[PDB]
Amino acid sequence: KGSRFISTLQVKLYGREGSSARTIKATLPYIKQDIPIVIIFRALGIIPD
Amino acid sequence: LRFRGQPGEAKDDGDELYYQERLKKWVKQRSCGSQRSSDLPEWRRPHPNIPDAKLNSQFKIPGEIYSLLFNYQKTCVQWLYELYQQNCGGIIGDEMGLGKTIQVIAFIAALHHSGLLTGPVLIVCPATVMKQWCNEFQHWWPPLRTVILHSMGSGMASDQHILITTYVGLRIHSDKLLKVKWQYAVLDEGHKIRNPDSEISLTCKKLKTHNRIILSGTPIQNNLTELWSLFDFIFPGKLGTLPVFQQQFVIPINIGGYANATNIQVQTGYKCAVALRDLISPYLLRRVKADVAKDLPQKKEMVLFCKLTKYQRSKYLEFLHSSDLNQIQNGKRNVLFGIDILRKICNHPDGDPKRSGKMQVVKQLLLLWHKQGYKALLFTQSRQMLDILEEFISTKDPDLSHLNYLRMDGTTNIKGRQSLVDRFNNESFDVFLLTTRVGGLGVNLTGANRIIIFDPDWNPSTDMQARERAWRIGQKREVSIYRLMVGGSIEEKIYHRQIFKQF
Amino acid sequence: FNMKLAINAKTITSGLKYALATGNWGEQKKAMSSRAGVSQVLNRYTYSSTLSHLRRTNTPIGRDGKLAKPRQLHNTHWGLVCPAETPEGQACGLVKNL
DNA sequence: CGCTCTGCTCCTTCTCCCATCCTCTCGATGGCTATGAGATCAACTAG
RNA sequence: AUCGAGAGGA
DNA sequence: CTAGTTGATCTCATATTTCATTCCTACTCAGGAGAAGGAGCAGAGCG
Repeated sequence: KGSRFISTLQVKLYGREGSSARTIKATLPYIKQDIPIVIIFRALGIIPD
Repeated sequence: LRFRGQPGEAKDDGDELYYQERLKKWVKQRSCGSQRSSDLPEWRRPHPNIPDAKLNSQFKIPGEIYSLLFNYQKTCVQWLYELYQQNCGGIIGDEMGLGKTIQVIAFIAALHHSGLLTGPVLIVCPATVMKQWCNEFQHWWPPLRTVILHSMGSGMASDQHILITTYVGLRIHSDKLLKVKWQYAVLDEGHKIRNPDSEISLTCKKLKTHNRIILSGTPIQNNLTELWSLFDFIFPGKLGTLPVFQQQFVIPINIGGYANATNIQVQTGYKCAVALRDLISPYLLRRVKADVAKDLPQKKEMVLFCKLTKYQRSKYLEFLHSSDLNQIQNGKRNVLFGIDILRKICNHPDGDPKRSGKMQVVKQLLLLWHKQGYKALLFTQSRQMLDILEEFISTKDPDLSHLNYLRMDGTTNIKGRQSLVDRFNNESFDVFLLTTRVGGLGVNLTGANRIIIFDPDWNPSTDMQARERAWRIGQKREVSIYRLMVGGSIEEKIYHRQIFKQF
Repeated sequence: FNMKLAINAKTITSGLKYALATGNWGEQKKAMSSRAGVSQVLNRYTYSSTLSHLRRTNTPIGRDGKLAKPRQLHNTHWGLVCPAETPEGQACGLVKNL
């Protein structure tokens, strides 16, 4: 739209299920921290599991 | 560092030490016999000058100088006398040619006798002006010990009453001679300093004493733009200093005073200027020619309207189109040269006068006056142009230099310079090319009948100074000023810019 | 109005001109997104010398000291570019031909 | 056995470097104040 | 001229 | 020998103000490898 951005969101699968892969965090636009998807769902207006 | 090396520098050391101590060259040339403390026993016998101000009851200024003063000078000196007694400064705004040096001296005469001011007095003006004033101080009032501070080593060595020096001398060593027991100080024409951003302005400030006075041929009506810096000296404890004014009055003056294109009026800026200006009533002294100029003609003036030729018009525009000054960026050499180049399209171009409307206007006016038998001045602010104009009237049209053309170069000393002035005023010469700066010098060419300005300065009040020389009292014939302005060119832009200063 | 438009006209006309002329598509002030690999001149020695410009493709670079994976022929290149037509050396796989 | 102290292990961040030699072409760009006037010093010259 | 950029040769 | 005069070179004041702002990234792949530096942790002697 006169911009394109070709920006990106990153989804990080933390290694192996033995420890770090317990969760997945995402890199969001201008956000200093990677954030767990369940937090993101709350932000998305989604509560029920 | 000298070509001769240390053998030559050893000689230099000789004279150097002598300048600091006693140089026989100096002793013989400017010391022994020149009203020194050992000479004054012989000179004060001719001039014991008994101060009527102290001698006789109810007197303020001593007759020896007071009777030399003109009635109006007598009045002004008495006013200055009182300013000293009030411990305050002032502006001696007497109009040019009326005389102020003697007023200072008359005042001084009273200072060291009725005022008991036996200590040092500081007076500053140009070197050739001091050659004159030195003799005047020496022959007008030698009871105040004469000390002439010309040079550093030898000048400073005379650490004793009245101190005579120059502006050049101030740059030579005033940083060392600060507050040298000064009991009174006065500077000549204040506009020898004028520039607010100069080191002279800083020097002027440095020259601090009990009572600080400045002489000037100007008024305080609307000259504040630069007077603000003179106030540093004259009124340090009456009005304040320039940097104060820069915030106190200058801000609203600059905002409205230039006919602001938004919401601010000139009158507001003016009112601020008024608030400062009108404080200087009892400190402003002014002798006017209303009671002096009893025999002179009408000060006439006009502007010529010369149009550009096809050649000239095309080329000054072509420079602007092809040079691309705004991508070069502004304030650059060729950009700034452009300011002059667009004028040079008619002043030069490099180039017979048939290609210049201005050269043709001058041609026609001088040939008219050739038959009229009128003496005439040409007015130009540039040596490159002084010679170009001479080539115009000698290699391009010889007959114009054949109208008894005359001009001062400046390398000629005052003896020759004076004869140049006399040559033009007397029938010997009929045409003379003049610059504002020699107008300042004293080139009083009242013999002129008509004056053509080929390329003036960028300020009407400086053009005035040259005109005042041409219009000196005693003149018997009317002289009209012809400003040669070229329509459509940068000369009109320049014309309006210099008007904005006068405006 | 009609003054700022003149400024713009010069700026556009000469700006676009200049940028392609230098072969850089950024601010032109320093290393501003060079596109030297895009801007060049027509090689005129024969008929096919111009056809060369048609088919040559400017690929993205792997800096210096890197070739295979990319450059190495991938079978998705089959039918799209001609695997025989590649320049040798630094350009080995840098330039492709349709 | 807690306190403390210390040494041990790990993690994270930073920093510098891309063969030799040669040939041609293009090209952009530079490249930005003054102003003479005045004064004093040196050098030559004649009395 | 001085960099920079691009191609070819060993 | 020295005073006079005149050329040479260096350093300086007095007018235009003039005119606004310059601007963000849009961001793309960009690497290799090894040192240096901090951070936290665990256990040994001490209180």
